[PDB]
Amino acid sequence: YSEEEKYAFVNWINKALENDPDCRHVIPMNPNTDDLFKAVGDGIVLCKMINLSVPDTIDERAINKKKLTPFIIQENLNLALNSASAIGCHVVNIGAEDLRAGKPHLVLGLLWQIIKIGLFPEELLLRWANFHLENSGWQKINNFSADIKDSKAYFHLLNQIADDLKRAESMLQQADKLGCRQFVTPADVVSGNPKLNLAFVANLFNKYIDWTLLEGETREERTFRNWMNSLGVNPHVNHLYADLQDALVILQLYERIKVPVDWSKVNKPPYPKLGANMKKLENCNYAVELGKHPAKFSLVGIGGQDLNDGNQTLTLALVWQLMRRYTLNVLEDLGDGQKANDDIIVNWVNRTLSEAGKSTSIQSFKDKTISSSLAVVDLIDAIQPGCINYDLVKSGNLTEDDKHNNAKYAVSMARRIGARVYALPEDLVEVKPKMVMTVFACLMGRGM
Amino acid sequence: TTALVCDNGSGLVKAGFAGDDAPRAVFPSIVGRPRHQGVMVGMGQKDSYVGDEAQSKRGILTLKYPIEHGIITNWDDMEKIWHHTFYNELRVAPEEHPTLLTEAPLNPKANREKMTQIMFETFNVPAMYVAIQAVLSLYASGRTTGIVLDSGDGVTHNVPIYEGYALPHAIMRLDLAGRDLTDYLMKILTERGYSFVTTAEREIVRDIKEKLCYVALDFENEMATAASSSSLEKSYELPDGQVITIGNERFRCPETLFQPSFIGMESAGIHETTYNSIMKCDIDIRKDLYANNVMSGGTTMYPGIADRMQKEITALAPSTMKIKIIAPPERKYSVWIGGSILASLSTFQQMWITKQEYDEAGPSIVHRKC
Amino acid sequence: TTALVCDNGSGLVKAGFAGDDAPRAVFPSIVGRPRHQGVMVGMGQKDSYVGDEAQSKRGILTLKYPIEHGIITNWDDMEKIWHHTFYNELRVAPEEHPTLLTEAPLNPKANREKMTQIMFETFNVPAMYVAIQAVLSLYASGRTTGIVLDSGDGVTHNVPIYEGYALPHAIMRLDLAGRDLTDYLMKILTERGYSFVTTAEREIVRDIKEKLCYVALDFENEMATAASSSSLEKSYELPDGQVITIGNERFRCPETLFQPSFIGMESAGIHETTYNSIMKCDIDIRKDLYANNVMSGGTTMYPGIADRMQKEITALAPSTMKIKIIAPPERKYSVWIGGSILASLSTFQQMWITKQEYDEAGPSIVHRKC
Ligand SMILES: Nc1ncnc2c1ncn2[C@@H]1O[C@H](COP(=O)(O)OP(=O)(O)O)[C@@H](O)[C@H]1O
Ligand SMILES: Nc1ncnc2c1ncn2[C@@H]1O[C@H](COP(=O)(O)OP(=O)(O)O)[C@@H](O)[C@H]1O
Ligand SMILES: [Mg+2]
Ligand SMILES: [Mg+2]
Repeated sequence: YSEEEKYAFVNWINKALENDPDCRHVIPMNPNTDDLFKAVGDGIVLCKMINLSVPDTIDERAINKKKLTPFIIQENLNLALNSASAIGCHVVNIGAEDLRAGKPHLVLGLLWQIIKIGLFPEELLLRWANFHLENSGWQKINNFSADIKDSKAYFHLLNQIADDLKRAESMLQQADKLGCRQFVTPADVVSGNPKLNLAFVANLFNKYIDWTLLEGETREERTFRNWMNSLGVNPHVNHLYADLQDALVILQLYERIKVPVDWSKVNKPPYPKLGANMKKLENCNYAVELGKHPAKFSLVGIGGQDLNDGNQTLTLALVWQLMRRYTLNVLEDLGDGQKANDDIIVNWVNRTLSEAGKSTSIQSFKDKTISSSLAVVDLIDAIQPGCINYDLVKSGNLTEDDKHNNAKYAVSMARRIGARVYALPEDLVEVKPKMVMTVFACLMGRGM
Repeated sequence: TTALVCDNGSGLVKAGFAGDDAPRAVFPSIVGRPRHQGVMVGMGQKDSYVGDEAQSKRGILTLKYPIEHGIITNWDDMEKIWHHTFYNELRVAPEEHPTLLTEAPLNPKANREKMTQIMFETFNVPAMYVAIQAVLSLYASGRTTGIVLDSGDGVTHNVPIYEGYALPHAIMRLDLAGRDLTDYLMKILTERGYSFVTTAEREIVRDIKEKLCYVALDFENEMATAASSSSLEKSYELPDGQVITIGNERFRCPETLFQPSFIGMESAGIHETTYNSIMKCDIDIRKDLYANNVMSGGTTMYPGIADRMQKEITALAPSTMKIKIIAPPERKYSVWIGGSILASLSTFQQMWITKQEYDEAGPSIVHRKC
Repeated sequence: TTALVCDNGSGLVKAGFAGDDAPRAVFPSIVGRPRHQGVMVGMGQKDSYVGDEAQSKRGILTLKYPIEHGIITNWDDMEKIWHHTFYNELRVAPEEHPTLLTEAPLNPKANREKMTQIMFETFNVPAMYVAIQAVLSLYASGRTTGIVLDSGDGVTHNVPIYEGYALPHAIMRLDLAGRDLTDYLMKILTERGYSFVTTAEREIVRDIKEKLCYVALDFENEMATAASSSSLEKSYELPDGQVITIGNERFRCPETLFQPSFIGMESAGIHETTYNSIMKCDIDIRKDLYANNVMSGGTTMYPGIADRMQKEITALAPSTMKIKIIAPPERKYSVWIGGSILASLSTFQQMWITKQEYDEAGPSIVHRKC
């Protein structure tokens, strides 16, 4: 015969009874176990229900700390069932003698009274669920539990993003596309229980970087362009000697290295047809002026016409000093002051990993153990436990060529967690001590 | 939303939802209370057992039926049973469902008023209705003409209907049913030395009656057969493993339906009561009543009951009439089935007693609307 | 602080704290006094011996038991045993600990009132309670339903329990236990020429009974086996170094439990007493009592006692019932274990008789609280 028929009932009861924070110590934690019948028959949930609005009531260990002997375990059933003033079992027909063992109809319906009186990361994936609520113009629900408190605003925005058993379909319509019908009962869809709407809408939209090599680019050029893209300048810099000619990107970089820019002196990218070359020349002159005096760069024999004309030697003379300044800033802002050091930051990964305990450890940035991404992927989830993601990682079975994939994987999601890594995967695959140190510094930026 | 159909019998409670083909909850209409000393700490602070749970722990309980002869005699235990049927066995909130209740004919008027007050003030159901059980038994058969013989645990009654019209002057009621056959079986079981005396033992005798009793087609021949041979003897095992044997008591118990003098009553049998109900009707409709004798209730489930009623009424009819007995296998739930049919009719939705009407006319509104 | 559990048996005293799994103190319930002239200097200075000191010096003492057949007959010696229990074996101040005492059923009410007065006035306990020994044996086992057979030094009693309810009308009590078996062994040992006549020699015969006696599964062929062959004979060494041998008395002594007529008693055996206790219970609980025969007390430690009870009750039950006897190895301390068990429960901490309650109702408060 049927090995299972009612796990959905366990889920339904959990959904509806999560109104009381402590009821899950008797009813299942939403895994569809059978712990409900015996402890509910003792009436423990009846005294639990007082914790719904005011936790300052009958504590779980104050009523029952197992002062029930190994062989006469009679006592607690009356001590907990006598507390049915809360919610109230209409069915004045049963009680402690029968609920000692329980009965299916009796339990199902006393639970019916329980249901009758029982009711009166996540945001990163939730934004792709709420972006459509803007429509012509309105506030966003975020999760269906925080903003909305009644069906008024919920239905008003549902009109733009389009018996409770049929009303829940109005919200599940966006879930119908991937079959997410069950495990979210209509009672809490309408009531907006928080923890259920968080994970349900987050997991629903979970499925909702340029590492190419050009035909003629050196590693230095690729690193410059990679940090151009990683730093978040508004134009997507593809060619260094073709996008900086307006100096607008350089002025943006100046802001990122904490050099002030007066944009009133800067000619906007919408240049007039007349004099656009002169406007760009003025911008390049201003960029050179901001690079010489306040940025303190050695730019001998460099003028604004050189950046306007894209002189590679003088432009590299500026972008490498930009690297130098930005890296210095990244090393200093981790400190309490102007100090920068490598051995006070290389042991940080070794000691912060002890908070979880994993077999990765590194003696210095020249260690060969960081040739694969194992050390960075180990550190990258220690501060953010929500990004464990050991699906694509390789361990012991990696070769020379396949570790590039896990290196790119770790570098890519480092920006997802919030580490502003501006390193190429090759800079991590090779033991380049001047760049993996920066990778660790950026990971520590979000770390502490 | 969906109307609730609750057929509160004397012995069993039948409950469910309108539109369903069978009642969802069928449990005994009893209340049990402890009869012995509690000695183990906080085992025993439960005061009342009611449903099948009162039947499983009956060895330490005194069992009370809140309904006798179709009259609710304990209104607090009846409230316990209604609470039980709404929340535990049906599992619904009554404030969201109109409720359909049943009742025997010729009953006291205060019984109907009290159940109306209970449904509107204790459960405050949005609407309700009280219907006659034999009328619902006609609905379950799909007919609109025929005489219904309803026999449950406490009351046996006859109601003739023609083309959808009742004849109230020909309605007949007999206060003899299954519970009286149980008590008579207990009385005659002592002739073999089997003694049953507690309310828990009455449930055992009821089980024996439901498993071994039958209606003789000719009582005097079955009596001579049992007096000659043991071929009618049958055995039953008691809950402690004792084995009892009965032969003659198997049919002497249900024979009381045809001979109420066994239990000292002066009333006529169910066959004569049915015939007398037909002879009180217009002579033009008697032919159609003779062809449509509908039985319902658990007491009409004995083997041979339809053959005996067919033969007895044939012996009473003018011979030229064609006697027909209708005895569907679902006889035990015809009242509930007909109540779900009636409560699912769109035309019935304006027959509900609403709470607004009750708030103005009080409990007396049930006599007008029903 | 913590509750004390003192199981004052007839022959042995079991005491300890609630929450422990075994009694901390287990000593004979005796008082010894010198019977010979004090010819050695300094040795005569002690007038009374209580615990194991009375047993080890019994060669120069007369031993008395303050309890016979579960009734305290010497109260000053019982107070000596209680002071020895609290101040020498447990080494606790009774004024700081609630104390749980035990008693047999059907006992005189004055025994329970006097021990309540003794605990509140002589020992000034903050609270106390008196529990039935057979109920505590269920508290020891794993069960809220079952019939308990308790057999210690003075009393054999049966208590049937279902769902934590006792049936007092079915409680049985027999004044035949271990001390009577020892006295019978003393009598039958004279057939081989051994004599034991002083109170010290009674303790020697008790050691022989506890070491060489067993229950025959069939007494008549064991009698024939011992009459033909010698294989049943076993030897025992007396304290002076003499050696005695028994090969028939080993099972004739414990047979008195099943055949009380060996000592002139008219009463039925423990198996028939258990069966009659079950047959006084309601017929709906007998199947659950037949499957739960709990053995308790030191007299239930004979080899083969459970097998013989299984065979005899099976010979009495309706064959369809599954007879089960439960005989845990800790049977000797089931009552004490159950007492420490009950005294630990937080739901029980309001059930204690407090001294303030006793200051109002006097010693009669024990009949209401317990
Ligand atoms: N197979 C059967 N044979 C004989 N009697 C029966 C059988 N089944 C049920 N009964 C009897 O019919 C009654 C069942 O209750 P029911 O017919 O529902 O009456 P009510 O509606 O008043 O509770 C009881 O008296 C029961 O003993
Ligand atoms: N293994 C054994 N075999 C036979 N008799 C025993 C055994 N152990 C104890 N007894 C007897 O049981 C009695 C003690 O049991 P107990 O339950 O302590 O009685 P009480 O509680 O009344 O003192 C004594 O008569 C003792 O001789
Ligand atoms: Mg009925
Ligand atoms: Mg004892």
